[PDB]
Amino acid sequence: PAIPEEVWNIKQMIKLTQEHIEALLDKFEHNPPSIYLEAYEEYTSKLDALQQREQQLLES
Repeated sequence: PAIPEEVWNIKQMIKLTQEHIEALLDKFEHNPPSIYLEAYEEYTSKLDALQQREQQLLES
């Protein structure tokens, strides 16, 4: 309708990504493995990707 359904779907992916990021952080503890830190960077990047796609859809 007025709001593209894709905005709502991105908002859902954003929340799943934040939850995933929180689960990642919930497994940090002294010298945490590079594989965790790299995943953290991957999902924060994915978060920035979703947010730009959303702000770009919001040219209403």
